[PDB]
Amino acid sequence: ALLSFERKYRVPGGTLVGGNLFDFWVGPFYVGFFGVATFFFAALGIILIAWSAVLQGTWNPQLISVYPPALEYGLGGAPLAKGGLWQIITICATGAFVSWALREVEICRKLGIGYHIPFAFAFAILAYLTLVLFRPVMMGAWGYAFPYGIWTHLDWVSNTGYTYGNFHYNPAHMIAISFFFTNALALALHGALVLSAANPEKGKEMRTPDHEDTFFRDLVGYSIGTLGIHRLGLLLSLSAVFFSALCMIITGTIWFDQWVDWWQWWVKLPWWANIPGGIN
Amino acid sequence: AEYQNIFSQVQVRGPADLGMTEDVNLANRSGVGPFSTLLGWFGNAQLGPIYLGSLGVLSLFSGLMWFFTIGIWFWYQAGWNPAVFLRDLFFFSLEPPAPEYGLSFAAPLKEGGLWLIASFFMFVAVWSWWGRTYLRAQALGMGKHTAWAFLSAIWLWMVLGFIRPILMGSWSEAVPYGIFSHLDWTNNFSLVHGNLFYNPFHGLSIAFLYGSALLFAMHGATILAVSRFGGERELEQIADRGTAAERAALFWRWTMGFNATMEGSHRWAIWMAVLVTLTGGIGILLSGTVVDNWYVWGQNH
Amino acid sequence: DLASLAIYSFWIFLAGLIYYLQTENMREGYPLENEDGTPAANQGPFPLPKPKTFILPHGRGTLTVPGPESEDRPIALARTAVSEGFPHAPTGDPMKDGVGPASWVARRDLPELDGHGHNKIKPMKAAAGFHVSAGKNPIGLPVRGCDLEIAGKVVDIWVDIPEQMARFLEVELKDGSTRLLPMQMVKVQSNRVHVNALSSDLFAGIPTIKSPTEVTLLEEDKICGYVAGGLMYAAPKR
Ligand code: BCL
Ligand code: BCL
Ligand code: BCL
Ligand SMILES: CC[C@H]1c2cc3[nH]c4c(c3C)C(=O)[C@H](C(=O)OC)c4c3nc(cc4[nH]c(cc(n2)[C@@H]1C)c(C(C)=O)c4C)[C@@H](C)[C@@H]3CCC(=O)OC/C=C(\C)CCC[C@@H](C)CCC[C@@H](C)CCCC(C)C
Ligand SMILES: [Fe+3]
Repeated sequence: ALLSFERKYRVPGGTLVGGNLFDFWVGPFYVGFFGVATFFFAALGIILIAWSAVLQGTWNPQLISVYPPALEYGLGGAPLAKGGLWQIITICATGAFVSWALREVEICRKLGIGYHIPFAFAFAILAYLTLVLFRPVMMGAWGYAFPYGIWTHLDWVSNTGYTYGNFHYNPAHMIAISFFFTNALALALHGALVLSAANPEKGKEMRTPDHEDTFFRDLVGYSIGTLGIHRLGLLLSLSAVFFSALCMIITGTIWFDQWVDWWQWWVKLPWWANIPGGIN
Repeated sequence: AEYQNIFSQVQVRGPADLGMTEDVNLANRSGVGPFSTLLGWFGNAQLGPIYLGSLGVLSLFSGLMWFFTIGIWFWYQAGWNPAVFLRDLFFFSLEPPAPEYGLSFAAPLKEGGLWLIASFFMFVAVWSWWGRTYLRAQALGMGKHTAWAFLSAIWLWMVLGFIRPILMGSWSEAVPYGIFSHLDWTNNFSLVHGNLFYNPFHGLSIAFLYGSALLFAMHGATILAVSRFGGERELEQIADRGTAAERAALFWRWTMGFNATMEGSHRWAIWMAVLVTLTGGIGILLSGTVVDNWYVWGQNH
Repeated sequence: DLASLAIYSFWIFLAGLIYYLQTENMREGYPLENEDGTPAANQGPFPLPKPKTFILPHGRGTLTVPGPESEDRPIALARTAVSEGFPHAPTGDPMKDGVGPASWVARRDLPELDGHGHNKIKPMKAAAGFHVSAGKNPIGLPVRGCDLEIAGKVVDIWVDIPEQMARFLEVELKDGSTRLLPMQMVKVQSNRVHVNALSSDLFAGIPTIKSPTEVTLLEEDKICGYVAGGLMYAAPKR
């Protein structure tokens, strides 16, 4: 039921809504008001999916899929079986994500820590909302949103990208990929540093942050520092998801032609446009 | 405005830190570089010293010999004209030898031999640097984690440029050196193999790539949230658990019903990231050597 | 077929990895306990790992985990409900008693040492060559708590020597005694330092340190503990 040092923290207080009404745990799990919110929204959502299942016709998870209203419905409702179930599941998902965060805030207040986790989570929620609400709204239809199925959402990724040619040429999608890759770089590095300090050569004693700084300076002439690295992971992470939302918010809205062609602005600059030679 | 530990409010500076001496040969460490106040708001202000032994110079040199090779070629392709160079920078490309030459080193300089030269320079740059990775750690008596993890990155790179081209019988199968062209290469590789979305190793690899952003967001945020109890002093929190590590475990355990240890979290971390390139490289390595078409392969697993 | 051999092997290797990882992460806080300290019945499907031993570097000893677990300290709370899973009410003043978000751990009563075996953290005044290099120097600023009353004045900064970073402000009280505030819980502005966690009357309550030129891990916990706790517990006076 409890970790060996847990009791002293399990105190009353922290809640954002309802005072002591939902102030309790179930096994390891805290339970906000927002614990109840997330259960309700999630369970409803799941039921609606087990359901949308039987109306499309399966009980197999690689097949089950739930599509948004088709393009013709615009921004309006749609019969349950013809995409409104999706509309409602979306409301339910948003329901559960935002609650999960707010629940996180409550756990933070109880533990007396900072809000950095739920804040970070919020960037993920905003990426999702970009795909299922902000992009589709600015575009006229729930039909541009992606559908809920393990393999079908990949179909969507692929149709949406190839509609603009090779999606690589989306410049914001380029910044975003840099961030993902750099993040995974920093994550491998961070993990291996700390671990190579705590599990040194063998029979040898634990190294120190000075060793960690020293190792990095030896290797590359610089070392960000144990505070820095954690400031950096966070930034690299969130930046990646930020530019992800940017690269799709702008696609189908301010830019809708072949992304490759956008680069023509650079090459067509007066001082070098007409000069001959090179690739162009 | 409750404060967040994202930027330092006050920087503090002391005598330059020349670092720990362990079995390191101090003869090869430079002297300290300058102190960047800019850097200093976010992390450490100190630049250097850097250690540059013989293997370091080798790496830094062939490395520098990998980047002028591509660059003279890019400059040729520009017809020596500097405004063209800038204009067409992302367009230039150093392509490998055509399929006719298989694995032969014969192909003319201007039409594939330069590719091989740059590739050669790159090969010795990367492996010598890998050595550097292990050796700086040995001299410090530290574990070999960094080198093992770096090996995982090397795997993908090895497989794309070297192992896969060999197994497929030609250098034409390898990746060009250009910004746009390596992107084209990538899209085309997918098209020709029946769409990498059907490659289960591609999926795994995405899973860990996204997973890395998830974990590092979690981790970074967690450490910053308990930085009011010294949480970033992770090594000592490993040796003698404080309230920082307790309050962090317990946010996760109240949130999602299970948690990490200060040390453990770093194991999740090293593995999450490493598995991106581990799975990725396998997936590429099997493409065209064993599976011509992931769709097709998928229809039978 | 070789590629379905590869993917099958991988799922197996990945299951073994999650196993290794999850058990690695049980070297603290396990075995699980009931709210009263006794070993719980459902320990979960993962067994504890075989012990490992870190060698500590400055004659400072060993750590071996998993190992016998204990708070090594009284926990002034009592149950508020008749079954598992509810809050435990503070039986006293929770700030004073070190519970809730005012909790501290019974870490070692010595200081963290750098790689050279010196104290990791010193007040700047005894840190050779150390000075503020950028941003508003807090030293001499009045310190203001959340009641908007002045609780004292900054008299130095304690610095992490090897990482060259501010870790605490040393603050003086009407008294003439000082306390450490954690650097991360203060806002340095141009005419004051603002502390939202604590109200002017709670400063004297901040746990004090035994020597004026060093802090032990145990003392850092009590201090950090205490000021974070004020965000919940000073909220009436805020
Ligand atoms: C053929 C396809 C096209 C292409 C078309 C697209 C399209 C189309 C899109 C991307 C997007 C992305 N592409 Mg691209 N892309 C291509 C090639 C690449 C390559 C490559 C190596 O070549 C890379 C590295 C990338 C990388 C990327 C990223 C920048 C981004 C995906 C991450 C993201 O947004 O997450 C943010 C994270 C989320 C959205 C997840 C949100 C999680 C929510 C909040 C909570 C979920 C809770 C869950 C339900 C609970 C389950 C229960 C528990 C598990 C128990 N693309 C090719 C050229 N790419 C996407 C993007 O930018 O999105 C904004 C996008 O739409
Ligand atoms: C981000 C840009 C694109 C996108 C592009 C891709 C691509 C490209 C790929 C995936 C893949 C995945 N995507 Mg997707 N995906 C998108 C948005 C989502 C959303 C969402 C709520 O926004 C979810 C929940 C998922 C979920 C998934 C998983 C089924 C799979 C592995 C993800 C992962 O490990 O991430 C990191 C997260 C973790 C490691 C945490 C664990 C999360 C678990 C595994 C998610 C379980 C979801 C469950 C199956 C569905 C929820 C049902 C519940 C009962 C309600 N994607 C958008 C539309 N996604 C990969 C795949 O292999 O698909 C077959 C793949 O190649
Ligand atoms: C249309 C394009 C295709 C596609 C084709 C490919 C191809 C082809 C490949 C990938 C690969 C990947 N793709 Mg895919 N990809 C697509 C769609 C996606 C989508 C999506 C639809 O949203 C996503 C999220 C991804 C994501 C990914 C990554 C998980 C994976 C690369 C891992 C990595 O870290 O690489 C980056 C890491 C490296 C390149 C290793 C770098 C190591 C070397 C040693 C560094 C040398 C540095 C050198 C010295 C120069 C540096 C200079 C310095 C400043 C000093 N792809 C579509 C279907 N994708 C790779 C993979 O593994 O596939 C299975 C790959 O080969
Ligand atoms: C912003 C940086 C990155 C990030 C950060 C991040 N994620 C987070 C957090 C943070 C900081 C948490 O605190 C939180 C957490 O608790 O993690 C363990 C979380 C989380 N991120 C998660 C997943 C996730 N994050 C992703 C990505 C990212 N997360 C970014 C890369 C992805 C990707 C890349 O695909 C996924 C899949 C969860 C593990 C967790 C949130 C758990 C949660 O909100 O629980 C509430 C809801 C449910 C338990 C039930 C399901 C909801 C129902 C309404 C039905 C299903 C909806 C439908 C959309 C299904 C879609 C089907 C798919 C096939 C497409
Ligand atoms: Fe860490």
